Amino acid sequence: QVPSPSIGTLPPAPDFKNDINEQLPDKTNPVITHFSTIPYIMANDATFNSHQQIQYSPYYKLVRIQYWEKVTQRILGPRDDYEYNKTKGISKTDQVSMTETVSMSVGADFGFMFKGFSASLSAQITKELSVTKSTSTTEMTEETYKEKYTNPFNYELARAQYMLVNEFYVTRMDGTRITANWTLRDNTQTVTRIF
Amino acid sequence: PPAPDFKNDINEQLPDKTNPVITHFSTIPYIMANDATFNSHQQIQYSPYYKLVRIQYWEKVTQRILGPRDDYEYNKTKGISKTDQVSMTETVSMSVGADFGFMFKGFSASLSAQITKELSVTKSTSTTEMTEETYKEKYTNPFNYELARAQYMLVNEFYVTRMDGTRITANWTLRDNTQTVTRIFPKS
Repeated sequence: QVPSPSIGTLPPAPDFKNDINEQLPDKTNPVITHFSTIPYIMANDATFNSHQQIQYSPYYKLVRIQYWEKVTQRILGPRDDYEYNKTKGISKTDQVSMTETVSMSVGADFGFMFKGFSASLSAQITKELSVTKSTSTTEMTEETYKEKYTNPFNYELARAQYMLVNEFYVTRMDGTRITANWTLRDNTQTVTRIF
Repeated sequence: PPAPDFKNDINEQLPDKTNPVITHFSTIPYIMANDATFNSHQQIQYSPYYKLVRIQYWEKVTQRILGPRDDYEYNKTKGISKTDQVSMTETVSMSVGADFGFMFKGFSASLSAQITKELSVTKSTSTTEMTEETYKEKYTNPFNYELARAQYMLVNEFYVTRMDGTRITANWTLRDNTQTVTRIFPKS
């Protein structure tokens, strides 16, 4: 039988458990949250030609994984500040792969850009993945930047921030990966934990 | 292999990426290789060492035909993504320093001399890991005639391999933005 990805529920970001010193997990367990079936004419397959797609993979699966990445964690002394690295967006290789395999890319607004034949299925695919159609005219980059936090209180405070990470990948009808996982770090979706 | 060029046609579209070639590899012991589908016994019996493999390929940074004296701005990428930095540390205990040398973490520091020698890479002296950055770069046609210009970047990719050749990682892409070749279409 044609396989079906197991859909999961993304749990809430890790939190503090009555401890100031508890190290919080760096990543949380990846959970398949969505997928969407696409015709073979949209999936340029590096090891499959037109003919064998038609008889062996007339459809492909576009899968969405989600998990929480720990952006940073730190204890701060009364009223102390500090800086940390924070990464947003999707890598350059990952955007070239997505555009070359399924004719898609991520725009500067975290939406999706649909190119070629892929444009006919935009409404289906944005719905089934629960992502939105981009209105941007430039592609998202990956950017690692510095972010400062100042402890506002006059007591010691642990603080950890988590970001929502997406991973996307395409798959033959029988389930064989034809790609690596394309990573998109959504910095508009962070959870902050203090104790 | 040589970077693509114009020969005698101004309008030629040049390749987006050359075909990747394997240029180096270094042998590493099973113990610094986190293999997700092998236990310690299977590694020792079936892949007592792994191959860290270095690949190279030219990537067209940009191509453009400019009218007389025309300028333009284009994208350009340096470095290595956070995911790729994170995978390399989880698999082989290494990452890329800010000076494009390799940082050896954990057991890997034992063999830094062997790996950098075998891979033809350098050991980083940096205290900071390389990131990935996309920035704009400007170019202006110096001539009062039409000019086609293409710039190529030499990209490095690294991946790990069981003794028998089985791929156990994605490709880790490193773009050193100072290793470039710049071709112009009327050369003289």
